[PDB]
Amino acid sequence: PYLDPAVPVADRVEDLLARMTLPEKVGQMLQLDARDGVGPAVLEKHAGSLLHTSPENVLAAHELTGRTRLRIPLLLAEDCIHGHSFWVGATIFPTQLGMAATWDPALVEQVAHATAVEVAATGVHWTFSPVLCIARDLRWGRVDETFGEDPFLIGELASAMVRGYQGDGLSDPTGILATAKHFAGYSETQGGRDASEADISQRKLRSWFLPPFERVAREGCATFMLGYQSMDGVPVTVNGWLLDDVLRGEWGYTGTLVTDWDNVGRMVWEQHIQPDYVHASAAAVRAGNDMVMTTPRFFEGALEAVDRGLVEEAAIDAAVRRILTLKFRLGLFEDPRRPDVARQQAVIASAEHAAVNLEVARRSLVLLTNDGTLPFAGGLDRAAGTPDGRALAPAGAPARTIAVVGPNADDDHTQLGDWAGASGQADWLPDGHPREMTTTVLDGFRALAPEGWAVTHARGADILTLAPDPEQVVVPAAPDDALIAEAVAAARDADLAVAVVGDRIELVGEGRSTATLELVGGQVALLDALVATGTPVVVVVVASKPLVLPPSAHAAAAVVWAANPGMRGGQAVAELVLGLIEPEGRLPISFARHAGQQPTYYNVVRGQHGVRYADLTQSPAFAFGEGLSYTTVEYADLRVLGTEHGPDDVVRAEVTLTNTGSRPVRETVQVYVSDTVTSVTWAEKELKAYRKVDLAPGESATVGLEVPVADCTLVDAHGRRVVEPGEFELRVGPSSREDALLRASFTVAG
Amino acid sequence: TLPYLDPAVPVADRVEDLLARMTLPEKVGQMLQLDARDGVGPAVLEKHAGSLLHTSPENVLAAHELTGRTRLRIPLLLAEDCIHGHSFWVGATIFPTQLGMAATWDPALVEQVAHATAVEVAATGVHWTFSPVLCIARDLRWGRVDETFGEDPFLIGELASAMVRGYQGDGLSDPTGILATAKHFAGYSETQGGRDASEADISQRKLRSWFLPPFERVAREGCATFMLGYQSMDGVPVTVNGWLLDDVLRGEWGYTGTLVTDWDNVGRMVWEQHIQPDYVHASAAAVRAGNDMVMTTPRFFEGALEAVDRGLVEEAAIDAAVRRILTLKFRLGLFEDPRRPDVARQQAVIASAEHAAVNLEVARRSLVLLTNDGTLPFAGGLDRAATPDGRALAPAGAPARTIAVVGPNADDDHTQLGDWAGASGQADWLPDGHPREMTTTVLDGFRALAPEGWAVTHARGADILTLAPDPEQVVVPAAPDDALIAEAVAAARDADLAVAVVGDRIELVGEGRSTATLELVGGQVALLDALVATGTPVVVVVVASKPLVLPPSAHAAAAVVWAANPGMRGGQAVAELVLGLIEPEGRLPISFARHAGQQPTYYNVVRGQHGVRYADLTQSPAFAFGEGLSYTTVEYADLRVLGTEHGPDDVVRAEVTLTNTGSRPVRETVQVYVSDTVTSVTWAEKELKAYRKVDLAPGESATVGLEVPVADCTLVDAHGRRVVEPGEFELRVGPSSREDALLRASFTVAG
Ligand SMILES: [Ca+2]
Ligand SMILES: [Ca+2]
Repeated sequence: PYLDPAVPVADRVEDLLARMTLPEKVGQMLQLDARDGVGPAVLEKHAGSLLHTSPENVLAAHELTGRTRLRIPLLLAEDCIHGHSFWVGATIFPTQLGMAATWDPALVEQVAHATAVEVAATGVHWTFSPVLCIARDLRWGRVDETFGEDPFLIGELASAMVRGYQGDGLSDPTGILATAKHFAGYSETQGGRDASEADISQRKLRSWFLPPFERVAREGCATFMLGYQSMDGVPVTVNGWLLDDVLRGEWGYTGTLVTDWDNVGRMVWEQHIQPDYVHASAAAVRAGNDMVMTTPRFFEGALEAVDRGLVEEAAIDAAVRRILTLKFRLGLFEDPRRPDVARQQAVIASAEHAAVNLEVARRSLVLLTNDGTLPFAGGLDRAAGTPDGRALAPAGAPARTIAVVGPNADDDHTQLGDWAGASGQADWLPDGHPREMTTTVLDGFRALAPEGWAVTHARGADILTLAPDPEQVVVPAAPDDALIAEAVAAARDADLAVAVVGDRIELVGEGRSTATLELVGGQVALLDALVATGTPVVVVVVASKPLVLPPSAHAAAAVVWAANPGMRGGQAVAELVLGLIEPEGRLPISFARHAGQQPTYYNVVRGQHGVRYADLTQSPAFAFGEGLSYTTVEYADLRVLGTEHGPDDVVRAEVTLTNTGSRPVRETVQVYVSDTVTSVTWAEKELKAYRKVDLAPGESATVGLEVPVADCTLVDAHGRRVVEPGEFELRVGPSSREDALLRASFTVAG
Repeated sequence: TLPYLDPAVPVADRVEDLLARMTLPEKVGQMLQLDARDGVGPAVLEKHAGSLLHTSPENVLAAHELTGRTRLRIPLLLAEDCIHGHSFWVGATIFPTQLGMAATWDPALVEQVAHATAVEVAATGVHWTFSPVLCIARDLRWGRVDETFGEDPFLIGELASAMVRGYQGDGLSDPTGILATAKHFAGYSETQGGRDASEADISQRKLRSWFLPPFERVAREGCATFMLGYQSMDGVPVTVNGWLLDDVLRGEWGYTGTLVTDWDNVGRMVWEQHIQPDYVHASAAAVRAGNDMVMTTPRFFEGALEAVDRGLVEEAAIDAAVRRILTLKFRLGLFEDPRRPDVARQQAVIASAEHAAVNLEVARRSLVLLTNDGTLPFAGGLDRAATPDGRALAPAGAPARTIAVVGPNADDDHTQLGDWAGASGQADWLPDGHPREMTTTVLDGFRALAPEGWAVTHARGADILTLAPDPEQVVVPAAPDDALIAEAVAAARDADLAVAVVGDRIELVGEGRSTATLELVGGQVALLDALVATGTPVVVVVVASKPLVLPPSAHAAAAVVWAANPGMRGGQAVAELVLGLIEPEGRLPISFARHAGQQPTYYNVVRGQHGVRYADLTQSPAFAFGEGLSYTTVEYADLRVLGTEHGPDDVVRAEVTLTNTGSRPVRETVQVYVSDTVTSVTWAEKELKAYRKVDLAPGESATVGLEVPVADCTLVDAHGRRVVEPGEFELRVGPSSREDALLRASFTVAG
């Protein structure tokens, strides 16, 4: 009756519990690295799930499920972080950080739905995405995986990811399981280091880290993944307050828990908080973990531990019931969702996914400075009716030369970013994705420049080499005079130098936090040399995360932030520089002037004696929310409609935008709420709403804005999130800069 | 009886007799500590103040007269910031900052410093110093790092405990003993961004783990008073943190001294932080949390009176605060002798020769030699005529040498004394600071000690900064100055040695003056680059409030000396060290970062990290806690634990053997670290628990006993209990906290 598709879900559970040995129950809780060997994992360890399953291993795995005793269908899971990361011909979208600059949840939902379509066609049921970590220390190596530094915007974009992945539910053939990842606090640890200690109190976690996670818990995220880090001395894997009080108790979450990579084992060898594997296993079960990821010795460990009474098997059964409940709900015992090669050739890298990718890439680029040089030569047009052709030479500019230079100008691996292609986590595509699927900046300019223009190229700098540890280690490359001289010569015979700079994979991700936030290698010397030629320089930053830029970049003619823009990124950069699209992106994260300047996120807590460091301003180099267009927009008449509010009312306001320049714009209006006096220290302001507004040149619009009063909360001492009565200020404008915000007062009372 | 005037009556009975005679306004008055500069008349009579600070000699003698016209004639506590010497008394002995004295690793010497300070302080009629600081330097960006004893909780406790003992003398009743204060309780030093009084993201377990230990120690050893800092912590102003100010300080520790706020803490809660709607509510909240004395919030008077009247606080809680304040005045014997100033006493003890000699010794033992390619001791070492104190003799083979003494801190009087001294700015009455002739700068030291046939030249080679009005007071870093650099270069090119004295200055230091980059500001890096390139050996002497990132030219210079604001005698000590008239003894009490983004760089990091370096930078500090060279080599060997099984009440005993394999005498600082191999909660990978100084003549070997009480091998568990957990430990012993310099031996504890 456990194969009986009419017997309801709950009965086939203790039925299949009754036919499971104990080694197979402990197995059902496992998720093993298939890159080792699907044979041992499905057979000798009776695994309930596999990850990192190469295309040859996936078909193999279904085949071993047939030779087994009860043939329980596996959950096949993969990191599909921004596209189907490790599938040779898949659409690789911008990173999560790049996507956040669109401020566009509807588009991000499209990205997630396009990714799931491609993932399910390869037989994977479950992605470890989205990432809800909040980017509060820029030294952290995994900032590229976040949606930036704001909890409201993170929850907006992560909610859109979860919707797009999971589709119409557990029966949808192109729906997959999403994962709310790194619950919680993993992004802000000592020194910006990877999985160092998170000095994070319960109130601080509640204040800045949990809101996005609570949002997607209640919207139905199928699974949650536990972070690596220890918080207040306790690894999250055994943190009962977070897993029991908060996640199960307060929020009533009913989805499945998975640990991160060998969380259980690291309690022994890396945090040194468990003496041995038998007790790590026991503690993990006690804490309420459902799925245990790549701690293979949890098999023997969880078995020896039930065998000596440390954990009673009535708990090993607590997890296996919630896991198998998920498997029955998906239909996996009657349709295990095998890879479909005909479906793969129809949908993977289809034209409709490349068009989603192109749109996200174009909207994600942020123009940060512009002295008038852009749009180049005044802006180009394509031939009328040809939305895909070369630009035509513009009136008054028949022959221009564009020199495209810098280490990232023609580097498609860096442009795709971490968790994609050859980034390192998968060993079955060490060439990466096919080069012809990625348009680099150099490619974009060669494809789009008019027939009569020239595009030249010069590497101008190297970033790094690798060396053995002067007790594997990054060695920054020297400035190289001949390499710089060749780029300076190209710039001097050019009308425009496009310098593409940033980081690359050895300076990014797990175990690869950075201290300086600076450009490594010869890049600074190259920027200095280019700018000193007097040819106008556009700096294009292709990088995982905000970097301290040298003074030569602030003296450059324009600066564009591209944040790992995916496969179509280089086309988007050229279209922006040439005026073939209007800039739309807005920063989801702030830029420090120096690593010692941190914290530089916009919602810092009221406090301080002083306003500046004695050697340095506290103003960020670029603030959350900014980004130019190719026009001007004036914000005029901010007024609240009705200034009194009760606790479950809505704050309604109006503001008036006028496009006072010559080009259309899609403007991103940002609504911040400031709680003027608080009974506990709080953020000076917090983002609560935003609106995109389309304006033709000369057009005015009066825009309605609203914020629920129930979102104007703070977290009191004791951890209750409450609306506290009194005065508030509504602040509305084109970024988080105080000198760019209009302000209107309002009141909450009882 | 009249009982409170009867010295044969027990103190607690006198306190109750006086308390019962006081009106409510007099009780509230007694909790006021007011700035004497705002008018002594209304403070003492109209408001019945218990305490005054910043009291001029005229105001001291006027305050005693006004006390004589009050009903109860309750003597005043006169308090002052006496931070490293009698900071704001024109001719007083100014010692190194706490950061400087911490490099001595010498509690007995630090006790002498505090006792000599208290002698000078008590002669001016002051009863009470807001010192020592027990803040722990966990973020190098913080502007007040110079006020701390460095980054280690054990050594902070050692040196703070020594300062309390020295200050408070042989019992309150000793005429040269003053009240000590345990300063900035607690967590004030680790705030967001290293900024001053920003938010402290410090949970209860974190406070108990790294911040409370020195305070608990000095509480149980009888520190007279505790003082709050400024920051809010996990949302709550510390001024209203009942958990800390009551449950911990009274409940868990049994402390009976007086808790005073920091400057206008109660007021700030209204007009600055807007955490309290008015002064009646701020007053009530401060009292309910456990504060006994309110510093410079004069509206606390009406506020507290109104809060009692309206039922916001009980009179009984006012009573409890007044009982602790009166207990201190009775224990000082102020009701029988109010300790008036004595000018004959001042003239005999302030800046005496004994006090100058304590100063010289602490200056000498505090200098830290960080690098030395063998250029030092210069010309192989000098001797004084066979007149210890006096000019040096030219050594054999070096009849004529020129030392070029360069750099902006080479003759800067005020920068050498550091913050909280002289004209540092907290006293608007020392505008010129302390008399120039009382400080030997580095330039002075070399002019006074160089042999007759040698020459000392001088060239300021760089400036650090100018000031400018803010866009609307703002530091503008000075440009490298080509002609100024060239004058120093020309002095070094016609010298045998360049001594480049660099670091920071007061506008880059202290309250409201955190730094982000930790680098040398101004033309200093350009000066060092040009000096090293001349080929003349360069000694870099860092006179600075706190560890700074040094340029690569410093790491290529012949030698680096860390001096940390070394006080009035510092220049003499620096000249003596370079010339070999003393042996280097100082050891770092704090770690130096290579970059601000490298932090944390303190030695006791909580283990847990995936990885061991940043992708662009090693996590190895530039200079580690406990390092420092001498002029000889010392070899460590055969660390052995004498019995490895221990119970909860045992002592871990060990031996280690040291050999002075060099040719010069050395006083070596052996450090003992304890690592708890498996913990129930993540913990520091090692912690300092003991040290020992060992004198070794050249060629001498010594086998040295070592011990750590088992009861000191604690962690703070989940639940916040500080406990010894049973299991395995490792003892690590060596000349610094660098792992590659530590012998290790295992031992175990059974519970
Ligand atoms: Ca409010
Ligand atoms: Ca242990």
